[PDB]
Amino acid sequence: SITAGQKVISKHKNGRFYQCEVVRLTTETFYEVNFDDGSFSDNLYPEDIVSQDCLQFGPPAEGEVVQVRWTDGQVYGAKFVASHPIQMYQVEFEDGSQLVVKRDDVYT
Amino acid sequence: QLATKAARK
Repeated sequence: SITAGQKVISKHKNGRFYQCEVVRLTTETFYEVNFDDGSFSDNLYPEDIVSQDCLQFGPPAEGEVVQVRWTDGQVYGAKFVASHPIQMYQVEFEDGSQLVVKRDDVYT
Repeated sequence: QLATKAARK
């Protein structure tokens, strides 16, 4: 795997692959939920949970019924599945532009 | 990026 300062390959905003450098490692927590319509999201922010205060009191229990504010502003019902501590990599390209990406998007 | 959804199974 990857440490900081390392030179890696990742996709640029322009769509092409370039060598870029790894400047920061962050561990970022994403929530996963199963919506009532049979769909799921595993990349929710904790504060997208509106039926409890997760920044302050942590994640709902696994399998708990929650209400989720989605990206159209509207609230949907769901069940909590998991919180994911995910390795993030802030990468810098030759032109000074930075992205924040996860492991499957960075290449050794 | 914003959260996204998809069908499972």
